[PDB]
Amino acid sequence: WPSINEFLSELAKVMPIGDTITAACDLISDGEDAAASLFGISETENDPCGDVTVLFARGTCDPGNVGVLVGPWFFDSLQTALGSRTLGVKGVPYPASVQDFLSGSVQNGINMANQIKSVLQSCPNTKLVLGGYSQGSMVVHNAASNLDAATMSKISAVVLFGDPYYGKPVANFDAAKTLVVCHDGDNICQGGDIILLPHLTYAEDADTAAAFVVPLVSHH
Ligand SMILES: CCCCCCCCO[C@@H]1O[C@H](CO)[C@@H](O)[C@H](O)[C@H]1O
Ligand SMILES: CCCCCCCCO[C@@H]1O[C@H](CO)[C@@H](O)[C@H](O)[C@H]1O
Ligand SMILES: *[P@](=O)(CCCCCCCCCCC)OCCCC
Repeated sequence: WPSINEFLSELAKVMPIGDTITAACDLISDGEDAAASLFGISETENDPCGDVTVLFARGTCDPGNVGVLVGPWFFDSLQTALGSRTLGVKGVPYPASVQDFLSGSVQNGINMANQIKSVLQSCPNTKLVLGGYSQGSMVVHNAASNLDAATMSKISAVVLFGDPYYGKPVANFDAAKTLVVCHDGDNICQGGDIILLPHLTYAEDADTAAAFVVPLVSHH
């Protein structure tokens, strides 16, 4: 799929599929946003740092800055597992566009790396956790690739749901502190572009992901 995506990305610049792709993604986002408001799901998080802080990059066409499919469930399970310890959630403000997914979301990785540095500088005592879903997992991988190992050593944990780069470790970071959740039959995890039902069910792994994070957010 890398050369397929490289070619498809060039086609997104031929004034055709460009607008067609964007509108379809915008419609999907609005539909997801309508479902969020109906069930009281918060699709936007911009909390100040807590005892634990999660910086989460949502999936393609996910509404707000955390989406509806994965992020909210993970934050709820994490806060439950943390008990009285406060969780601050910050969504990664990026377009989450099909075009950026096809091109590798390089620019978004640069921005997220700077956001990580900014959070570490502002809240040096917080236990910082990175999270991503689908394109957001790509953004997290790119962010890690843009940071030095000394900065990445300040990250307590990384949780990637439906990682398009499944098989590749998070750069400049201890893999023991990473949890990659990739379902069997998820074509996105196979480096593909096909969205299938196993890619949409990561909310079911929210408790497992929270359980992984808790021992990593210390201590002591
Ligand atoms: C239960 C079976 C229906 C699952 C429908 C999932 C909706 C996502 O739809 C998918 O979007 C992809 C976007 O890259 C396209 O490439 C796929 O062709 C399309 O099936
Ligand atoms: C079409 C969109 C797919 C929605 C299905 C999401 C899967 C629901 O998964 C649910 O997640 C919860 C964790 O947050 C768990 O408490 C439930 O046991 C689990 O079944
Ligand atoms: P990722 O960035 C996740 C994309 C999820 C799309 C959601 C489809 C809408 C279904 C709503 C269910 C009610 O995927 C990478 C490929 C992007 C092209």
